[PDB]
Amino acid sequence: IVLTQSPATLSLSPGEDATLSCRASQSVGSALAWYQHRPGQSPRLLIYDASTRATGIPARFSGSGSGTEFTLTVSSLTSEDFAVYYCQEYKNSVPPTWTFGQGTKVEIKRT
Amino acid sequence: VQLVQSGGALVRPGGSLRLSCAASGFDFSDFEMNWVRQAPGKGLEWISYISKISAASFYADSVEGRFTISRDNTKNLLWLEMTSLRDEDTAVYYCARDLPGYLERVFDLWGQGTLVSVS
Amino acid sequence: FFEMWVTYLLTETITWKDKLKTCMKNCVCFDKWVKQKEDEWNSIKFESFFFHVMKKLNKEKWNKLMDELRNKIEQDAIELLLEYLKEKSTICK
Repeated sequence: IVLTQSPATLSLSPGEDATLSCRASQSVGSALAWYQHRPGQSPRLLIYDASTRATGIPARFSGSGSGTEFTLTVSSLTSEDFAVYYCQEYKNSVPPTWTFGQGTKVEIKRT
Repeated sequence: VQLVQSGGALVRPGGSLRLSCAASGFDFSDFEMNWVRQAPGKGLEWISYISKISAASFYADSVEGRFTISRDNTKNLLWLEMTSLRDEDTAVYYCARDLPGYLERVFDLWGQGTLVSVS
Repeated sequence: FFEMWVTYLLTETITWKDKLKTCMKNCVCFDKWVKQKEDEWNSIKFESFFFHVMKKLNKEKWNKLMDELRNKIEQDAIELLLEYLKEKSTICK
């Protein structure tokens, strides 16, 4: 299912809360996940049911959304939260699809 | 829990390459495996999946007929036999672990990355 | 409706294969179930159905069924599965 990361590049100061989006072309449900590709590192799973939190993930990574609109809200941006965030649908249709988004990006804003 | 890959390699176009992904710290037979591809400046893109046994194997639409995912659940190795490599397969190949539950088709723990570059 | 129907057809096919392991009174009920599914297919008109069926049944059964259907062959796969079920119901006893 087409997933659109509207925020894309995001100039935000560290220590602040950052909201994101992942618009689906079709009605998926709760079958959407979120990822974090930190620079110089492998991706990691943050949320796996568009509301939950994966094991080993701090409670500041929270999300919401159950239809075609999805949103990941990360709070108190540390040095490693400035990464590229992907959203993956895993909708239980036949044939099964593993579709990512383009990748929204959170960056440090300056003057 | 750890997924250690084989490291990058240089291959000519139209050639073949066998990636590896040695898993440790858990039971390899109890976890579904995945291959995720990232081209330079394109983003993440799933290419392969294999089940707990070889009962199910799924491929992306761009990789069907060319690539083959296989696993050895007694040697804890996951392969991706690569065949007829084009110029758009210069990418970084990630080895991902799927969560328990066949409905929850997410990529839980990832490998170290493997830059496959064709020339 | 259709896709979950094929899911329940494959799930109950694997379950009936498990139930008829001693038959290598359940044959008559199996023939009634095959006739019921054939009537449902008359009213309406497999590898990708892995996740739904394995959500219903956590055992892989699935690799036996797919291998038996691929040995059989070597809108249309439904007809192949129903011919497989009628062929098993013929030789049940």
